[PDB]
Amino acid sequence: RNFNNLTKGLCTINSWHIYGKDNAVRIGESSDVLVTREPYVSCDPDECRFYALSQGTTIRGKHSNGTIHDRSQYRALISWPLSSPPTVYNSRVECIGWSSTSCHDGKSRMSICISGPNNNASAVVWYNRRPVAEINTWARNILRTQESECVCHNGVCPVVFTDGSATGPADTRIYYFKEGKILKWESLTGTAKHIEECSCYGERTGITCTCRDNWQGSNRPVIQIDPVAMTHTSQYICSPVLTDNPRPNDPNIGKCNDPYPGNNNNGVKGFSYLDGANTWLGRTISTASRSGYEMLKVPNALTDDRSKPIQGQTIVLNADWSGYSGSFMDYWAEGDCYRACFYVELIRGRPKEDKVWWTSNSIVSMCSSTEFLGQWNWPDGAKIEYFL
Amino acid sequence: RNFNNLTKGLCTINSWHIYGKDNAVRIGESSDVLVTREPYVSCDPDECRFYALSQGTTIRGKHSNGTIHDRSQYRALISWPLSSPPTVYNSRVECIGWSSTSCHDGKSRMSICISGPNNNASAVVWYNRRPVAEINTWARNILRTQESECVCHNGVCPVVFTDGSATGPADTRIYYFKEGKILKWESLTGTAKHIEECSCYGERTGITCTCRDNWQGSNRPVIQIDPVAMTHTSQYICSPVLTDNPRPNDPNIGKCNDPYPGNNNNGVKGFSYLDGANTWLGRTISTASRSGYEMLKVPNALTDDRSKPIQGQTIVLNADWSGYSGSFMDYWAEGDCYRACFYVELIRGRPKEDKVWWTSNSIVSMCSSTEFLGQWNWPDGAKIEYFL
Amino acid sequence: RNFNNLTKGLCTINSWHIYGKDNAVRIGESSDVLVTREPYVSCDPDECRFYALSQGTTIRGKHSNGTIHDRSQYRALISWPLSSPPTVYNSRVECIGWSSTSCHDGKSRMSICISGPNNNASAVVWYNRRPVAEINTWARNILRTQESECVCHNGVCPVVFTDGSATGPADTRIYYFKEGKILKWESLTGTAKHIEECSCYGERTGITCTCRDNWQGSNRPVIQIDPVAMTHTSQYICSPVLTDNPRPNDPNIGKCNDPYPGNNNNGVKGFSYLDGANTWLGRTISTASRSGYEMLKVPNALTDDRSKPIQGQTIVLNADWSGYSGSFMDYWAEGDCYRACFYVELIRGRPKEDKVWWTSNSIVSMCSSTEFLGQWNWPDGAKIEYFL
Amino acid sequence: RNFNNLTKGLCTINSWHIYGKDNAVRIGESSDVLVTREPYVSCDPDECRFYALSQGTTIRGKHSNGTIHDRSQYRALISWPLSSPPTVYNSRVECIGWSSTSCHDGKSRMSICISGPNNNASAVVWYNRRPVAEINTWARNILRTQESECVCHNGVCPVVFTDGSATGPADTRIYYFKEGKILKWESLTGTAKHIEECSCYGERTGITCTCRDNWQGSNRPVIQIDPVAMTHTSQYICSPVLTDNPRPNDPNIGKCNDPYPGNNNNGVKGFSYLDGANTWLGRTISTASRSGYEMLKVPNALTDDRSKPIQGQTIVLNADWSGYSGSFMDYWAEGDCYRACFYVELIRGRPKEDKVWWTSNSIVSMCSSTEFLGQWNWPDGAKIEYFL
Ligand SMILES: *[C@@H]1O[C@H](CO)[C@@H](O[C@@H]2O[C@H](CO)[C@@H](O[C@@H]3O[C@H](CO[C@H]4O[C@H](CO[C@H]5O[C@H](CO)[C@@H](O)[C@H](O)[C@@H]5O)[C@@H](O)[C@H](O[C@H]5O[C@H](CO)[C@@H](O)[C@H](O)[C@@H]5O)[C@@H]4O)[C@@H](O)[C@H](O[C@H]4O[C@H](CO)[C@@H](O)[C@H](O)[C@@H]4O[C@H]4O[C@H](CO)[C@@H](O)[C@H](O)[C@@H]4O[C@H]4O[C@H](CO)[C@@H](O)[C@H](O)[C@@H]4O)[C@@H]3O)[C@H](O)[C@H]2NC(C)=O)[C@H](O)[C@H]1NC(C)=O
Ligand SMILES: *[C@@H]1O[C@H](CO)[C@@H](O[C@@H]2O[C@H](CO)[C@@H](O[C@@H]3O[C@H](CO[C@H]4O[C@H](CO[C@H]5O[C@H](CO)[C@@H](O)[C@H](O)[C@@H]5O)[C@@H](O)[C@H](O[C@H]5O[C@H](CO)[C@@H](O)[C@H](O)[C@@H]5O)[C@@H]4O)[C@@H](O)[C@H](O[C@H]4O[C@H](CO)[C@@H](O)[C@H](O)[C@@H]4O[C@H]4O[C@H](CO)[C@@H](O)[C@H](O)[C@@H]4O[C@H]4O[C@H](CO)[C@@H](O)[C@H](O)[C@@H]4O)[C@@H]3O)[C@H](O)[C@H]2NC(C)=O)[C@H](O)[C@H]1NC(C)=O
Ligand SMILES: *[C@@H]1O[C@H](CO)[C@@H](O[C@@H]2O[C@H](CO)[C@@H](O[C@@H]3O[C@H](CO[C@H]4O[C@H](CO[C@H]5O[C@H](CO)[C@@H](O)[C@H](O)[C@@H]5O)[C@@H](O)[C@H](O[C@H]5O[C@H](CO)[C@@H](O)[C@H](O)[C@@H]5O)[C@@H]4O)[C@@H](O)[C@H](O[C@H]4O[C@H](CO)[C@@H](O)[C@H](O)[C@@H]4O[C@H]4O[C@H](CO)[C@@H](O)[C@H](O)[C@@H]4O[C@H]4O[C@H](CO)[C@@H](O)[C@H](O)[C@@H]4O)[C@@H]3O)[C@H](O)[C@H]2NC(C)=O)[C@H](O)[C@H]1NC(C)=O
Ligand SMILES: *[C@@H]1O[C@H](CO)[C@@H](O[C@@H]2O[C@H](CO)[C@@H](O[C@@H]3O[C@H](CO[C@H]4O[C@H](CO[C@H]5O[C@H](CO)[C@@H](O)[C@H](O)[C@@H]5O)[C@@H](O)[C@H](O[C@H]5O[C@H](CO)[C@@H](O)[C@H](O)[C@@H]5O)[C@@H]4O)[C@@H](O)[C@H](O[C@H]4O[C@H](CO)[C@@H](O)[C@H](O)[C@@H]4O[C@H]4O[C@H](CO)[C@@H](O)[C@H](O)[C@@H]4O[C@H]4O[C@H](CO)[C@@H](O)[C@H](O)[C@@H]4O)[C@@H]3O)[C@H](O)[C@H]2NC(C)=O)[C@H](O)[C@H]1NC(C)=O
Ligand SMILES: CC(=O)N[C@H]1[C@H]([C@H](O)[C@H](O)CO)OC(C(=O)O)=C[C@@H]1NC(=N)N
Ligand SMILES: CC(=O)N[C@H]1[C@H]([C@H](O)[C@H](O)CO)OC(C(=O)O)=C[C@@H]1NC(=N)N
Ligand SMILES: CC(=O)N[C@H]1[C@H]([C@H](O)[C@H](O)CO)OC(C(=O)O)=C[C@@H]1NC(=N)N
Ligand SMILES: [Ca+2]
Ligand SMILES: [Ca+2]
Ligand SMILES: [Ca+2]
Ligand SMILES: [Ca+2]
Repeated sequence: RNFNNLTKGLCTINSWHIYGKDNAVRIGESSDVLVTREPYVSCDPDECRFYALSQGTTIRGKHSNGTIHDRSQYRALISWPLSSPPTVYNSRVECIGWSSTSCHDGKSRMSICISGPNNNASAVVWYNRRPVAEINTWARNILRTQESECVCHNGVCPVVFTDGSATGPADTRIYYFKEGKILKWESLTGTAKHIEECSCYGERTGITCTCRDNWQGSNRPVIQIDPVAMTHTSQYICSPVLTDNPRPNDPNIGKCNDPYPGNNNNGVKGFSYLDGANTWLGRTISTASRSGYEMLKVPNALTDDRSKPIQGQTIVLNADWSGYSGSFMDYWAEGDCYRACFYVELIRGRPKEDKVWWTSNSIVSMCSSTEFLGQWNWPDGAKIEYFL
Repeated sequence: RNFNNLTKGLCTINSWHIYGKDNAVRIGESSDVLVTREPYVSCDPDECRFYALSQGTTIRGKHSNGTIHDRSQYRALISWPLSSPPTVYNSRVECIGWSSTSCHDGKSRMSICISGPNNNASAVVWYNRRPVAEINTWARNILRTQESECVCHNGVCPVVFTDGSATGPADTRIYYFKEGKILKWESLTGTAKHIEECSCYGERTGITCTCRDNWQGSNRPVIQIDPVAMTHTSQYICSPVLTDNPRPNDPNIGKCNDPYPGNNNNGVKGFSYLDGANTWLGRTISTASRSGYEMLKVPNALTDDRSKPIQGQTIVLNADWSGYSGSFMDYWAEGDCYRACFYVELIRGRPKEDKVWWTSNSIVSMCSSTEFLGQWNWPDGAKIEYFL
Repeated sequence: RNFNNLTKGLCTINSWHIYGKDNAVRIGESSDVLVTREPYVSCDPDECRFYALSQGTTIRGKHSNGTIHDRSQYRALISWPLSSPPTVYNSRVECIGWSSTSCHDGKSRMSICISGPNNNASAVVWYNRRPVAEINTWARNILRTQESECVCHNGVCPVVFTDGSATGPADTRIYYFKEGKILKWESLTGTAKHIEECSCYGERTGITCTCRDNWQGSNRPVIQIDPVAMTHTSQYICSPVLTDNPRPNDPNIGKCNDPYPGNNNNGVKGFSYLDGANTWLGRTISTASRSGYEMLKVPNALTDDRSKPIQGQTIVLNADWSGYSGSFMDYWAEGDCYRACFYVELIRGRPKEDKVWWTSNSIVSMCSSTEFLGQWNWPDGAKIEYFL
Repeated sequence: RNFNNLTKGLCTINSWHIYGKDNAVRIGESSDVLVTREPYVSCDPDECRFYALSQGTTIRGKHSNGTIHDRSQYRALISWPLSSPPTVYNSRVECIGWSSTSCHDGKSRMSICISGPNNNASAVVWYNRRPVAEINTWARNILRTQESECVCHNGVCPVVFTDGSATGPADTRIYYFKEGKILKWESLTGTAKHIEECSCYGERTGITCTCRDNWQGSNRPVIQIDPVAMTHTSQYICSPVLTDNPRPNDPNIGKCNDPYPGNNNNGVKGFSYLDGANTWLGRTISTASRSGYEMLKVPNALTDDRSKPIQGQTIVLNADWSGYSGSFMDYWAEGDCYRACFYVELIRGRPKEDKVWWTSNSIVSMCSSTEFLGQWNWPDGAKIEYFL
């Protein structure tokens, strides 16, 4: 086996087609399905799998009570076969913790989980299913990472971490791993003012990450990483099509180098594909809450502070709950280009649906098509009343 | 690995022997068995598996309520080991959608699922477990396909699609795929007047598909495909042994080039093996409803408008519910001929059994023997009262 | 891979050690464990597995009601990992039917299942997981076979079948298969007067089968098969240590060539290892019912009509229910001799425990040791009251 | 494949990081999780797995009643994927019995299970999943072994057994196996006065086992084994940091060659890593009961009868139940040193929590880091009240 190199451009995105959906909450009403949140998708050279943070209980289990909670000793990164639900019997534990990332370099998979109390957390880096390196908290305030897949080039896999405040300046680092070993780390540079939960993808130009500014911004910060030189820059998506949640209404002029103001101390993990005229942005439909999901074709969104949509696709109706979203691609697929993909976390339960005492999710996932395909909408599909 | 070529004739069919049966509804009374419908069987070079459209819920789950419904966002093509039931824990999702086909070409498997609203549906073509091609609706009226396996020759796998009315002229296309890529498509030609849910098999002569005329005909339309030239013809089974359901009583003269009249706007997926004196037709025993199933040896049924049975075998008693039926063969088995096989869907629940609120099925499957074997009958075997 | 040859003698049997136990009924009180009966054990070159006839329902499922029944359309031969219980999720279906045998020839496994009504049953012979040959009933009276593993030599695998009365002369045939194909069959010859449910093992001398005379005999008939010449002989175990159930008390003179009288029209599947001074016989402890199980060292039991035990080992206490027992060996193990093994079916439920409406079993299995090991006893271990 | 050789030293231990945790009791509240106790961890060259003694019932099953019991016919050594819980559907049975050890030699795994009544127990030694050797009780008083992994060097795998009193002098033997065959055994020599449940690890110096003196000592006995010469010595950990439970308070002078007095006829399985200045000891926090767990860096603990801690890490808070603990390492990991690892059994149910009628456990596991990582605590996490 050889390390994968990022040698192709993105395929032209003219629409999105259904890729996967697990209907986990529907099935878990009467099956041993693990409570999860913060899911993602990641491919190996021979298989693509769903990933998420388990809560160490099933949905019907009495221990599902209180699972709105973010960080406990009972969480772990698990993976399971594409479009199956995360069950007790089919889920593989990658590592123990409450914040994660994972990616395959072409030879083996690296998985990283962070665990610990708020003031003493640590990352353990696994490679080929063995622990290889460990990183202690540097700011003693909830060391945390991407919650979706990392990306590798010629064996080098960059990962973005943040340690420090969720509501002010924090200490973000970009780590460069190879075979789970730390090659290098560097402090965040550039104009992004707050960085959390980066969603990344790679192509011949380099690695692009779209992140969450949890402090002042409702535009999304972007980190662009050169995995060969092991350097990066940062800024914001310039477009006035704002893609954080909650967020103000779309103005006519965005901000390239500072947070767009209006909503403080909140946000959601999200993603984009920034590729000139082939640029597509994801966002919740609601500006107030994690509901609905849409894709919008916004040419040169990264660099054009006046850019507006020229095409779109609804993924989840505004009437339905969404949640986290992130990017992944099958780097090992056939063809001359990388097909852009994404997932949307469909959160059910608390805080929005409080007649149940749990919080979980299901997953829907799409990839791009060069066709102009008809659109459907993709709800979680569970009826909360059945759980009462 | 090499692409499979269709180089053999059919084995002589003198009776049918039991091949597989999953007892899914019996077991699902107290196990996490997925609600399904539209099942089939398909072989890989090293394994044969059951396939069906899941409804994204188990039978005992409260979400089984309403599963008479044909098209929802919670359906997916799943496969699972031969004669096991389709469980949450053993089912592999092939793709997402509510109409499907799947076949192995000798090297890898192609699976096709259609999803979307009635007026904006699309097919996604998967090959070696990756999405490769997409096809948008051309008539904006429930794009739909075979609901049983396709067949390949030297890497070319033809698939029959229909888009348009279920009760009048529609737009049927034959697509020719290789490694999931579209080589060619063509509009239906010949004398078949309405085409749905083709059941196909291959042999040295070419590929033969027996379909459902949902409009005016109670005889079955036939499409014969040359996978090398990538051309086809169509007509009806000439025999007065009528094999659609519901249907009129058998006359003494059938129709080769037009629907045999009596029942409009209905039908069921079915199959036949058309092989001169070795011809066998499948049909429900009832002329009114999906109950019972029998095989009838009808020499030259395809071409002889006077042909009647000379031998038969009851598969499912008239007193027991049947449903869809279709053809498959193990193209990778040893020997000098291809052994004809088929499955029968045994539908339980709605609309016929309305004391439960779900609709599901189990599977029975047979293959041919050159012996003259004794016959049994093969009911689903579940007692509906247990589910109340 | 090469066909296995029987080139070794039996290891010296000085005691029996625990080999496997699945505790299926205990676990099935609260897990999705399939109802079974007629279990056995059989080895592949790389794995040994448990086998049994499923009833197509779990124990806790309502369809377990009535499973005392021997022959239904919902039965199948299943296999599952050694000492695990037969669950819905881990059981592999080998073929469909209500009487079976199975064995590996060194290259692939042959499995045979019989299904059908009493007067029209048929065997389907599977090889490398594909149907290869079929055999129709020859006496139209419950065609039936071993219910434990067959044995192969240089690709030839003999199997004993019976068709006809359970209470008078019947038509027994020995079939010789290779790669699932029928090489030859022959009618029973020799002095055995009634043959059912043969338990077989192989060694350099040939294949030895210990069977059940259901008609007049309480001594066990023996068939000795030469798999090279494809011929056989038959007689009874000469020893007055009688090993059928029910049975008279042990006399001082047994019968070599005729049934030992006292109990008619009943019996149980059992086994022995006939090896001169290394001979061990299995039997229920009770003479009246299927309770208890013991092994007895009876030198030259096959040929000496005065032979009595000189050593023994209790396997299951008389106070505990037993059932069928049969032989198997790991022909692919290391060393200079074949280690004798056996299983005992531990039947729970009806007819002996009629407060439940089901009949199932668990399995215990032992292999021989050249040590003189201490003995324990091995009950099923389930408490019937828990199922009420 | 080649036999593994112990060619490296221990990595420098500066802290411990989370390795695995199965949350078995939490999940088993509503899933088919087997009741277990006496768990451990052991690695193959390509996978690391959890091990334990099943009780042949799930936790929610009615047969969980009475599982405080140590030795029954329904126990077996099972293994299952790292950090998954031991379920009916994912657990592999290694052998049948109520005391065990298991280890991989680089080519295949040896597993040993002891079963039988107190006065007639026997060990069966399995190699590459086949029974190879058997050992009868030599003192007729609960033949018993390590309850955690053994260690191999160049194919030789030493195992410590004890037969005889739990409250006075007993007969301890060290057996040396290769491919499951007995090379040699020897009686215990040295100054250890009572030996049970040895926890072992290997490195270039040889194999080191830390055991339980159940008779008079609250310091732990140590056996040091040379697997090449196949010889051993024994003594106690000299340190006044006492690590058995229950135990007296830590004095200022320990005992090298005799039991440290204060608590008789009790103990718990435990472990240590004895490596000069890199020495770390594990122990329960409570001196009275199996609650809490901590690691303490005690330089030269083995040889220095005045040695005290200079660093530590809490693993489980005193308020939470612990239990057995033992050592394992991934001998097949990359790098120049062996990374020390351990597990802690977290016992729930009886005798400490008697509102339920069962006894089970979950597992937490850690490995060493050369970093000085922040510490968390790792409770079982289940709420007993949910089981009422
Ligand atoms: C079968 O399936 C197919 C395939 O899916 C379906 O076809 C799809 O239909 C959907 C729904 O209509 C389309 O999505 C929308 O796309 C438009 C963009 O396209 C329009 O505008 C383009 C740009 O025009 C501008 O520039 C051109 C330069 O050439 C200039 O000519 C023009 O005058 C103007 O200056 C046009 O080019 C384009 O025309 C083309 O396409 C037409 C078909 O769409 C075709 O008919 C034409 O011939 C031509 O080919 C077209 O006019 C997006 O603007 C739109 O997204 C907005 O609206 C949705 C609600 O629907 C909202 O959720 C979005 O967020 C967004 O609107 C918000 O943001 C805006 C930007 O800031 C803001 O301006 C809005 O006020 C609004 O903001 C508010 O809401 C948000 C969200 O809550 C909030 O954050 C803000 O604060 C604020 O409150 C849709 O994405 C697909 O593109 C289309 N696909 C295809 C291939 O056709 C088909 O319908 C299905 N069939 C059936 C029967 O069902
Ligand atoms: C153990 O197992 C074995 C193996 O399974 C069992 O043996 C099987 O038994 C079954 C049941 O009887 C047989 O199935 C039937 O086969 C007949 C066809 O065979 C008969 O007719 C043949 C043709 O005769 C014609 O041509 C010849 C030319 O040579 C000429 O000589 C003759 O005079 C006539 O012109 C005969 O050749 C054949 O004889 C041979 O076989 C005999 C044994 O079967 C043997 O004894 C002979 O010696 C000789 O070897 C034999 O006479 C099918 O016709 C029949 O199917 C019809 O009937 C069933 C109901 O049973 C029905 O469901 C079918 O749909 C069908 O009838 C409908 O359609 C017809 C065609 O349109 C129509 O005419 C009917 O009126 C009827 O239509 C009505 O119902 C349908 C359905 O609801 C509806 O759609 C219509 O609208 C309308 O309302 C059976 O398939 C097996 O062939 C046979 N197998 C073997 C190997 O023997 C055995 O019984 C078991 N043992 C025990 C103890 O149980
Ligand atoms: C720790 O574990 C170890 C290992 O398991 C335990 O040791 C085992 O203990 C068991 C139980 O005692 C033994 O099983 C019994 O074996 C005897 C056979 O051995 C005895 O007889 C031998 C033959 O003697 C004859 O020939 C010799 C020729 O040399 C001659 O010298 C002698 O005088 C006589 O002519 C002796 O050689 C043998 O001695 C040797 O072994 C002794 C230890 O056993 C040792 O002390 C000596 O020094 C010497 O080394 C010994 O005396 C079997 O006969 C017996 O089986 C019968 O009894 C059981 C009930 O216990 C019954 O279930 C059996 O079916 C059978 O009896 C029925 O059938 C008979 C034959 O037809 C019939 O005659 C009986 O009347 C009876 O029939 C009735 O019941 C049946 C069944 O329901 C029914 O069908 C009939 O119709 C009728 O109603 C046991 O198998 C093991 O051999 C022994 N193993 C070892 C290695 O020692 C140890 O106990 C454990 N420790 C503790 C503390 O628990
Ligand atoms: C984020 O995470 C990090 C990483 O985990 C956290 O940092 C960790 O903090 C914990 C908790 O404090 C530490 O564990 C303790 O370690 C001490 C040992 O270190 C102390 O002592 C060292 C030795 O000093 C002696 O020798 C030196 C020679 O140089 C001499 O200079 C000195 O004067 C003295 O003679 C010191 O070297 C060491 O200093 C170093 O480290 C300091 C930080 O720890 C640092 O500040 C310094 O600058 C320097 O670098 C330090 O002073 C252990 O002693 C202790 O374990 C005892 O106490 C715990 C309870 O906390 C108890 O459970 C243990 O069993 C044990 O005490 C029992 O046994 C003793 C021995 O017999 C006995 O003497 C006691 O009385 C007691 O016995 C009683 O209880 C037991 C148990 O029930 C019973 O059996 C008996 O019978 C009896 O009843 C802890 O293990 C970590 O080492 C530390 N890790 C690191 C890397 O710093 C950090 O806190 C987290 N941050 C936040 C904000 O939460
Ligand atoms: C796409 C779709 O809904 N196909 C239908 C099919 C269809 O309604 C008729 O053929 C008419 O066109 O028949 C029905 C049927 O059971 O008769 C099952 C199919 N259900 C599913 N494939 N899911
Ligand atoms: C085909 C069949 O039904 N075989 C029977 C068998 C049989 O009744 C007797 O041997 C008499 O012929 O005995 C019974 C029995 O438990 O005694 C089990 C078998 N049950 C099953 N194999 N399913
Ligand atoms: C064979 C056996 O029963 N071993 C016991 C062990 C034993 O009782 C003591 O060490 C005294 O000898 O301690 C107990 C214990 O939890 O203290 C667990 C073990 N339970 C099991 N291994 N199953
Ligand atoms: Ca924000
Ligand atoms: Ca019709
Ligand atoms: Ca008898
Ligand atoms: Ca002690």
